[PDB]
Amino acid sequence: MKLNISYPVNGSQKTFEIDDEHRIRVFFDKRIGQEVDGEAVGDEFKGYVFKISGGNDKQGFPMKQGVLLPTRIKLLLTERKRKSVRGAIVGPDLAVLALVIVKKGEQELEGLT
RNA sequence: UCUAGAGCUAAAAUCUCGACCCUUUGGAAGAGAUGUAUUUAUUAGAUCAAUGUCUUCGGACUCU
Repeated sequence: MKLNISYPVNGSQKTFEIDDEHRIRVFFDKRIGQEVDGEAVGDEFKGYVFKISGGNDKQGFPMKQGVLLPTRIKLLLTERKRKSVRGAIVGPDLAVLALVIVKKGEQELEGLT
């Protein structure tokens, strides 16, 4: 999946296509708000600290903050209707995984920092 | 007309009382007294004048 990475200290943001399953496996069953080191994910991510922020799945249904259940469910959403809601928890059926940098480590990213 | 995360833009015045002073347009010291809505309970929401009448011509009487 893709990592929509933003760096708000400079304000810039950039997506990275990640196809290797060893890289994505660190993010599995992790939740929005949790602190994630991508140094296991990648050697260029050495010392980085990431927080999961949001994203979508392969059908557009977003992860909503702290609902539960990493499958998809249907909720009474805001004069209130019902739509389908993909859960808060990262699974392999995510098309993307948007996150945010918390602590910076050693190496640099040209289009990001 | 689906969505994600990021950085921005106390004082008041009026009411009554008036010590008084002053004769004219009269004028005043100080003595006090007063929230709006809402809610329940409590509170308020016999007489006088004569023209009647009597009289002793001074006045008395409210029976009509």
